[PDB]
Amino acid sequence: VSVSCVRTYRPEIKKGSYNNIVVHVKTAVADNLLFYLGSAKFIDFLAIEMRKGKVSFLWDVGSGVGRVEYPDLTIDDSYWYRIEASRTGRNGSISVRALDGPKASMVPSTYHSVSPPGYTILDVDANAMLFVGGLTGKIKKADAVRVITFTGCMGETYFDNKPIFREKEGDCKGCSEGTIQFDGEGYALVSRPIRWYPNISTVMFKFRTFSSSALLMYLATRDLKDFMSVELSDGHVKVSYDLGSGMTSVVSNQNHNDGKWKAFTLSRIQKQANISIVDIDSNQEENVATSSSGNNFGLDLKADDKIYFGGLPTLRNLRPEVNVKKYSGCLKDIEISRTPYNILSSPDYVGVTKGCSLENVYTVSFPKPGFVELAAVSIDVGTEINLSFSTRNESGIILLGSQAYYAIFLNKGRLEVHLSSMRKIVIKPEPNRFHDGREHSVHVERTRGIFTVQIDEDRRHMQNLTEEQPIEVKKLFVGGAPPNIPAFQGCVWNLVINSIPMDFAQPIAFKNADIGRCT
Ligand SMILES: *[C@@H]1O[C@H](CO)[C@@H](O)[C@H](O)[C@H]1NC(C)=O
Ligand SMILES: *[C@@H]1O[C@H](CO)[C@@H](O)[C@H](O)[C@H]1NC(C)=O
Ligand SMILES: *[C@@H]1O[C@H](CO)[C@@H](O)[C@H](O)[C@H]1NC(C)=O
Ligand SMILES: *[C@@H]1O[C@H](CO)[C@@H](O)[C@H](O)[C@H]1NC(C)=O
Ligand SMILES: [Ca+2]
Ligand SMILES: [Ca+2]
Ligand SMILES: [Ca+2]
Repeated sequence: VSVSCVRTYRPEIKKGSYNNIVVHVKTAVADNLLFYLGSAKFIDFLAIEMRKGKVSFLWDVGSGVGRVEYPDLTIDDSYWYRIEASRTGRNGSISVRALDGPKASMVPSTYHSVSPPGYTILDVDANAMLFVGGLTGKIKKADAVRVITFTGCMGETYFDNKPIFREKEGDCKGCSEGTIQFDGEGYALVSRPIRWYPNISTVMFKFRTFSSSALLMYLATRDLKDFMSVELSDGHVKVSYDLGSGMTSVVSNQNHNDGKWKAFTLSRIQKQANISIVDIDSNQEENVATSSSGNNFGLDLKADDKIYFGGLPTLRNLRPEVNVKKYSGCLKDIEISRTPYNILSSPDYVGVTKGCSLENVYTVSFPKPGFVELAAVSIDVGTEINLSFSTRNESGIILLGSQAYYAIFLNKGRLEVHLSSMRKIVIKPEPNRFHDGREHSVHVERTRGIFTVQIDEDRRHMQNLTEEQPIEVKKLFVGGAPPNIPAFQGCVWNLVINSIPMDFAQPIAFKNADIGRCT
């Protein structure tokens, strides 16, 4: 990038019969001198310029001027363009490619023209001069060139298939995948795209989750007559919509909450709709189609109606057939009505984190004081408990069941373990703390008349428990639980009780649980 100032260079011509010049330009001015090559001894010259917004390549190899203009485009709208011209004897070509903008999707063509018959070599003396974006008074421009200034910014210049200041006159100077993760406590909105066309819908976004019941997307009119939703149902992707004449809904044959990225695509044309789910790695694709009932053809979403993702806020009204359960999982490449959206650019979303981190369903982590409720499990004679944790908060409950109860918890550095129906063990760390942010594995085994605990293979403590009746509880928790000791903060994983691995795929409840990884 270079604004304002003229940049002169001394070219190196390899083939006198061939020329190739590449320039990147960006301006709002209709007339400019983009490239120029000439010398003091010869009239010969090369030049790339614009007239009324059109790029023209002109030259004179000693027998008269040759000019070829690119008609397909006009480049004075401030987008970046790649202008490439070349010469073969008296034959010149011009080609323009827009790097961005509404023209960037065009297919760059190539027009040719020729200079008068005769000479064919680009003559130049020793002190040749190649100017970029303007002209220096050290050389007299060819009459054919009418404007010698340049208002804008120039890009990488290539001359004779090689990159390119001998003299710098003037004061020179330079010039949305949106991957997100929801953890069951957020939502996000997107205003309706102006490109929204009522009788044709187009929805795309990639998702990756372990959730079986969630809301992925929902939109509706103020009256609820017309709406559309995309949710997870038992792991399957389910689509529902009503255009005002009657609702319909399809559920995929396969479930897609395997932790892998999936590509979702909906295409509705009036009452008909094609849903497509693709496992991005294996490239396998599923296809399910459905049709709304009646005569209405449009999803008449209005100017002020919002489109939500991952969850919803509290709404006065809400379509009765949709599962609004907050979504836990990642999202990205959201596109609606041909319009891309980046939730992170949104100003009113809640409980969303940039990126994606989903490792397994046996790991959980708490950012803020939170908890995860698991199905009750009682400790009987012969029972074991194995888990791993890593917090930096001396005081925090790690495990807990519900008179009777059991618990593994850090206490001002100490790691208590309680059993009752009340005996308990308390290990004081030595040579290293527990809430030291690094891995730590606990082991607890209640046998006859005794119970044991052992952290990261050290002194397996012991304690009496002359009872045989199994200590049963009503609820089981990881991280903490609803009600006086501080909250737990770090992550717990690979929880095993009575030989059964305890996953967090779908907890009975939770609050501020970043299930799936150790943040
Ligand atoms: C100039 O070159 C192009 C391609 O190399 C060719 O299509 C065109 O006919 C040439 N001009 C003429 C007529 O010599
Ligand atoms: C659905 O897909 C079929 C091809 O599988 C196509 O012919 C039809 O036009 C599509 N209709 C839509 C986009 O609803
Ligand atoms: C969209 O569908 C409606 C029926 O719901 C129809 O009356 C209307 O003409 C369609 N829009 C157009 C003009 O394509
Ligand atoms: C727990 O640790 C976090 C940092 O991991 C800290 O911000 C917070 O204040 C701590 N909470 C308590 C109860 O000390
Ligand atoms: Ca010549
Ligand atoms: Ca309607
Ligand atoms: Ca309608």
